[PDB]
Amino acid sequence: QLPYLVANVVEVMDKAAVVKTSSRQTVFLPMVGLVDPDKLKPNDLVGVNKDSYLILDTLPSEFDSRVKAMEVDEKPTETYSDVGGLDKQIEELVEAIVLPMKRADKFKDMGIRAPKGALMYGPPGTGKTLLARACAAQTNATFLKLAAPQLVQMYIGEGAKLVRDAFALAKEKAPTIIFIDELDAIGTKRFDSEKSGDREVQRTMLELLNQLDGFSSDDRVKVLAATNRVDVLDPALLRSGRLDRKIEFPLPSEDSRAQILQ
Amino acid sequence: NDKVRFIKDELRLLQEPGSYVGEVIKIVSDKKVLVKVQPEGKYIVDVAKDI
Amino acid sequence: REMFAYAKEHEPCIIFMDEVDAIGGRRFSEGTSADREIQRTLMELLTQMDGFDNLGQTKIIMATNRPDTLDPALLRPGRLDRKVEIP
Amino acid sequence: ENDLKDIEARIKEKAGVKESDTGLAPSHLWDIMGDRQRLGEEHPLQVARCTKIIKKYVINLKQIAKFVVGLGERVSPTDIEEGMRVGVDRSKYNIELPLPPRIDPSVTMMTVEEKPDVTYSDVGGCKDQIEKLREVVELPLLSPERFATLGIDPPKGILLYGPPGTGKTLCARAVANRTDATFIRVIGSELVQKYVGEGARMVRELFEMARTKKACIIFFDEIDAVGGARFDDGAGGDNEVQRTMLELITQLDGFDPRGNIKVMFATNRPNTLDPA
Amino acid sequence: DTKETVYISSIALLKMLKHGRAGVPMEVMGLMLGEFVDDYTVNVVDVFAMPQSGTGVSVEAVDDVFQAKMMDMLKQTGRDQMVVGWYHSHPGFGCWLSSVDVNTQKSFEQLNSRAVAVVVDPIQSVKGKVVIDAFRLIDTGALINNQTTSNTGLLNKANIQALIHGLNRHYYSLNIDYHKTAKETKMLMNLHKEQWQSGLKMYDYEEKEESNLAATKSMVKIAEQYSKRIEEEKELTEEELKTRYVGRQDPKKHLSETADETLENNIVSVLTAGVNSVAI
Amino acid sequence: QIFVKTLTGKTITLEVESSDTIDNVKSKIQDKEGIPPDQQRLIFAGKQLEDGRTLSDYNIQKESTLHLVLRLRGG
Amino acid sequence: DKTENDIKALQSIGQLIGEVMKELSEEKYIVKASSGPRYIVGVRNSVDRSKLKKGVRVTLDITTLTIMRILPRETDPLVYNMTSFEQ
Amino acid sequence: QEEEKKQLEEIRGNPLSIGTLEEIIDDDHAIVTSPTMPDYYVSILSFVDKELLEPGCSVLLHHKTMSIVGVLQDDADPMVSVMKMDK
Ligand SMILES: Nc1ncnc2c1ncn2[C@@H]1O[C@H](COP(=O)(O)OP(=O)(O)OP(=O)(O)O)[C@@H](O)[C@H]1O
Ligand SMILES: Nc1ncnc2c1ncn2[C@@H]1O[C@H](COP(=O)(O)OP(=O)(O)OP(=O)(O)O)[C@@H](O)[C@H]1O
Repeated sequence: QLPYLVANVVEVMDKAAVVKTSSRQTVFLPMVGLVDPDKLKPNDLVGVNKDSYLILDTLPSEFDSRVKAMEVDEKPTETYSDVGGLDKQIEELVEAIVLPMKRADKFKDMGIRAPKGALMYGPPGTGKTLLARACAAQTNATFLKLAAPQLVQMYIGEGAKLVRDAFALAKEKAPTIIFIDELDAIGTKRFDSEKSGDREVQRTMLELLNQLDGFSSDDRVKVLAATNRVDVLDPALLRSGRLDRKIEFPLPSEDSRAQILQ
Repeated sequence: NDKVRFIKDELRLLQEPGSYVGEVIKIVSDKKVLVKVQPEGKYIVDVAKDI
Repeated sequence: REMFAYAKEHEPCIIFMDEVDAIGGRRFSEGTSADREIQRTLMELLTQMDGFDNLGQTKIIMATNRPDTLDPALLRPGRLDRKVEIP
Repeated sequence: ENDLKDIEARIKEKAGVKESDTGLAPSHLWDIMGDRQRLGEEHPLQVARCTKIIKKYVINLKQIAKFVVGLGERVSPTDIEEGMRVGVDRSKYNIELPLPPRIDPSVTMMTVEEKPDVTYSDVGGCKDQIEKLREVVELPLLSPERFATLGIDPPKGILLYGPPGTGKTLCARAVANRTDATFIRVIGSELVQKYVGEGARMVRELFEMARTKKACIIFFDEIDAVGGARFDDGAGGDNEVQRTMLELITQLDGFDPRGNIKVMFATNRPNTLDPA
Repeated sequence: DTKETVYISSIALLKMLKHGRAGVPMEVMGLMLGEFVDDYTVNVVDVFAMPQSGTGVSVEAVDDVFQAKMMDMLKQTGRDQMVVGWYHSHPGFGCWLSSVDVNTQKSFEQLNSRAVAVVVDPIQSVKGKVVIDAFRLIDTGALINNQTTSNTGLLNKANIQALIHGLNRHYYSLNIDYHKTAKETKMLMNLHKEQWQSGLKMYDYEEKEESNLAATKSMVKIAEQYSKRIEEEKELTEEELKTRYVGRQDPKKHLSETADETLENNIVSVLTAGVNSVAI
Repeated sequence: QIFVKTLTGKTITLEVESSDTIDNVKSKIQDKEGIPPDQQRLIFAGKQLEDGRTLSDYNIQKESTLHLVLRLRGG
Repeated sequence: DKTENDIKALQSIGQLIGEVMKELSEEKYIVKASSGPRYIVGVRNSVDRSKLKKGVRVTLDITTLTIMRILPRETDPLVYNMTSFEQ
Repeated sequence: QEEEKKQLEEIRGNPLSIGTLEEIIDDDHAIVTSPTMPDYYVSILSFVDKELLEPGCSVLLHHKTMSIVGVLQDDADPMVSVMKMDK
């Protein structure tokens, strides 16, 4: 029948079946040879009955409206001539982004350990969010956005599913770019506790990491981020491989002051 | 006989249902009060013959 | 415990396990019954390693950066007896 | 003397009790249409909102419980789309009815509708500072033909700071009188609820309704509560309120959800609040 | 229109439970066979099952022929007779009917004006208090137009919408009985007949003495506190000779309950031996 | 005319001919037994009478035998 | 044979998962489900009461709550993996 | 006392649950939120002073089915009702 629900697999004994349904109701389950069990893998969601939890029909990964929304037009209209100073930082940046999007052979012939993303630290007002309004324009690719607190939500499985969607959505629709504006929220440190509110926050971060270390430098995503702070956030993000290349956006020198006003 | 009465009375009503607990907020006009079940929300009620 | 039983019947064998400073959590920072995971997860560690008898077919290694942050409620006296810095 | 209380409460055991809730005198005979309206084709529904319409009709309940369902007489293909609030049976979960997006009460408890009385002629003769104030607020809404043609994009945000007793809130209740557009009286007490990531939800909806409307402006007050500084402590019990304000600053300056909405603040501690 | 016994054949019932329980949690529905009588004994004979899509709360009959292809397959043996009613099941929820039940029941009655529904609730149906019940709808048309005869017997005090709704539209709720005969009760009780070996099996002793000089150990401690419990017992009231001593393990009984017992199971152990001795 | 039986074993007989529309036939039991045909299921020898292939392609002779069936739903 | 296989499975409805605290008798054990409570249960004939001890993972029905089957080796190869050539 | 009070308890059950409402529609169609249950789409019985109620209010819900039946004056909080003077 039609009224049925969704679940997520975790294992296969030995045919066999196990699930973690959405209602927080695990089931061990004798073998369903209904669907070909070799036609699926763990975390591959499936339909399932309401009373006799058994696999009934697979189904796709349908993303949430609060994520598709973050797909973007090219409403940004800000050329690199609209920005002053920072000929370096933009020069350093684009040697991580479009060339791996287009001209990665100079890496791939060498096959060097490639970079995955970026970071733009420094104080308020050096042109952080602006520059991402620019790079989304000039490049002929898509682009994405999410403030960090747009992730955190009340319910105890509201966030992690959100983030596994985006990166998965970005492996789809590829090649893509990610923007995380105020990473200072989630990325602080380990706030050790057993309370609800202390866990559901960080457990998002634990997904973000596994998402970064899940793909490779072959599929053509390229993430970045931003912050007003670096003496506050967790170095696990800064570990070699995840977010390695950095940018110390300074204050502007006095020559740069002449450009900005003009 | 009064022995077998008890155990046959007692056993009759361990089959009986549970019984909740709660606290009073105020009293509505008559034969009507309100309660909050101390973990959960509100439930207007009626009362019995005695009280 | 499964990580040891599996390790037992495949004797001899070595263990390695990093980020070991995570078992502490609260480390009974308040003694509330909400961190039972952060407490017991140290317990089952200790009770099991005491069960080896130290015969010579199973040994264990651990590591971190902050041994001054370690939990010497155990793992100091006779369990992780030999401490070894590195240059 | 100790007999009075025996007699006094003896009255309490004489009258009884009395209470009401609601009712009506003239249309006293309501109760012929009720029962016929009750069991008919006016069952209740149990709301949700869709996520996908596969060529069936996945849903997600408020509480985390996701189904995949079909219809009765409601139109399947056409009227519905993604997103909206809906109607679902209580027994076997078919779709029957749409309904619009959510509009939280609180923000509509937060809009002002009746206009106060003061004016800039009732203020205490701080004649200059008002001129820096209104030049932000109303002239870019009444006489933009000056700011634009000469070539200046006006500002869209003020802040007020002075010692107390000085009339920071006065001049702000005033301008609502001379608004020529809406106004908001944000109650800072509703942004600090004790469920994580919630207050921030109230922030962004506060603006989704704004830019829906045309030319809204906003009056915070005592943002020293919310716009406090930041720090790192493994206790950090102000951890949560930091996550709220970030719903604000990311929303004020990034990727322009803003059109013409202005902002207004107030303080007695303008040093502590975060530079951002 | 009262005093209507509903006899049931014991071959019918236990088939109603088994298929009525094997499908648990999802509910289940089948049919009854029997025969009306003048007014009173609407008996029942035998039942069976229509195929069906069962849920925890709802079900229908998928196929519309397996009940028709089988009666015509039965009369070759003629082990039963025609149809008289239909049952269904509410697995843990109580015994009553619903707006779906009446819509289908309302067909049977106008089809045949004494047909019957039956309701069962196997989960709470323990080895004692079964809760089965049956029902015949009314004519509320005949109600607004607006019966006992010198006996009524039994009424319910539970199942709310079988107790406040159970009359205004549900049914003239109606008792049941059982046709337990001698010809079958003989073949019925043939389970508990233990065995002809099952009364001279002098089982092992290595628990016996381990119970004997274990039991006396458990006698004294209750005795010598009953030795305490007779100190004077005339203290401060006649009720104070009673209510200062709650019944928290009243001692004198507790020894007698084992005094007789250890006597009663040992006297068999000794007697059984000497009888077994003369097996040879 | 025609015969019709039941699951109870009762018989009803109708006055019809080879020109019969199932939407009209289904109304006939409603004429007599008072059944909405949604609760109906007619049979001819294992072949459920589909409402489309009207009886002209079913060899419904005179004095033929049918079987009526009621739908079953509960909850 | 396929279309006849699947129906042979659909009747075999699902189960529920738990874990043990301790043991009391072959007629009564204790469990701890994966959704909170700490039921008391019995046990079926087939499974060896020997293997049932503390720590084990367990499966049982939904209504009667009687334990039948066990699944060990809570595999998670992302967690650990052997190095046999290290021998 | 003969007709009014004889009818209300006929349709108002003995338990009348309590909740709130996030939004309303004319013609006896409305909404509820509440802790124990999820939201609902609900009708009205038209003797509540229908042009009274507002968002954030509190309500009197029939139990078997949900239905907005009446509304209370304040139901503000207990402790505020303590601090007042009676003596
Ligand atoms: N180097 C620059 N070139 C051009 N404009 C600049 C530059 N630096 C600052 N600006 C101006 O400042 C604004 C952009 O500031 P920016 O995006 O750096 O804020 P931010 O540091 O991102 O704030 P936060 O870090 O809190 O998000 C723009 O309005 C822009 O006109
Ligand atoms: N310039 C003024 N002319 C006339 N009255 C004034 C003036 N300034 C302050 N007041 C008086 O003070 C009150 C408001 O003072 P003000 O707006 O400074 O409060 P506030 O600074 O918002 O208080 P807080 O600092 O606690 O937020 C008014 O009710 C008014 O009576």
